[PDB]
Amino acid sequence: PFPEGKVLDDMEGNQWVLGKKIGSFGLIYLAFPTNKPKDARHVVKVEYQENGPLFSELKFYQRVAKKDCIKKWIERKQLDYLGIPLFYGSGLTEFKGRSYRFMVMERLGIDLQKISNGTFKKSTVLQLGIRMLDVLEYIHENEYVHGDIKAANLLLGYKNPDQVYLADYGLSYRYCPNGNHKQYQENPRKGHNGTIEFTSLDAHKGVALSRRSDVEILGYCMLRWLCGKLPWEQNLKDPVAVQTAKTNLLDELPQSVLKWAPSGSSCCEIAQFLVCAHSLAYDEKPNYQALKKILNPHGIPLGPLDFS
Ligand SMILES: Nc1ncc(-c2ccc(S(N)(=O)=O)cc2)cc1-c1cc(F)c(O)c(F)c1
Repeated sequence: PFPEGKVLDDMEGNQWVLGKKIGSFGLIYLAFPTNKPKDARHVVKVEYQENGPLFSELKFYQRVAKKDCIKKWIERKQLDYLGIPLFYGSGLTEFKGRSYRFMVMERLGIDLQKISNGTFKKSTVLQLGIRMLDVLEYIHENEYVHGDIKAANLLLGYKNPDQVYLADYGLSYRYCPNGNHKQYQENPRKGHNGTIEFTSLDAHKGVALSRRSDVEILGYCMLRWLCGKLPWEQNLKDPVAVQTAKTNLLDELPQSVLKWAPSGSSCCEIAQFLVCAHSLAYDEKPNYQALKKILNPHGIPLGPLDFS
């Protein structure tokens, strides 16, 4: 890999020093700015090899993760925070005989899969959804969809673990380049992509991801976080079976969702959400404010995330 203490030059002038390799479509290191540098509050993602998939993810961060754009959006929407990892820059570095691409990103805490089976308090499941909706509205406005929401790609902040961040934009897609929404085409060859437990129906058919697909995956997530299981989990080996089960579930809403819930818990809000989500056309803009009203109907403001 790359040795500790290596100095990297971003394309905005800045210099960064590598830290410990904290695991790994690219390698992840802790990062320190040389200027006004204690504990690492930055992270570096470095390309695995020549001509890799970093480009996709790199493009997204450069295009939409800039702090300027975010701070402006937060003011316009009156939001407390927006769960996108801050992007500090990217550049080129030479290891051995060739150049490599690296990203510099805000440091984050632990992911949700590690925290909790995977069952959280209902209050928490709903808040996670509401937070994810804000992130989705913003990225969707910027012509991009995530495509892989799951517990593993939601991370708490390092400095503030009260706040949560959607991570891992590798499988992200530009659905609306330059205001031109993609056409609908089913492709069996480019089919069943993403995490099978939560991938959208459009993904099962090889249709290019559009905004609704993100909303659908979130609904699946929230159901799994609340119930601890999904109907299709028994037969993940057959992706087609999974598509069938997802179709069935949505075809028979809301009882299908309601029946799934374990005694003593309710999936009422989640069932409505999937109802609202499954109503959408391929090119339709989700009603983010209605979806958020669904997950927090009373209108009491959100409290701190609870992982007790
Ligand atoms: N921004 C981040 N901050 C912290 C970690 C991290 C924390 C703890 C641990 S660990 N094993 O618990 O020590 C490992 C990694 C990872 C990312 C991150 C890496 C990527 F490659 C992404 O694409 C991405 F969106 C996010």
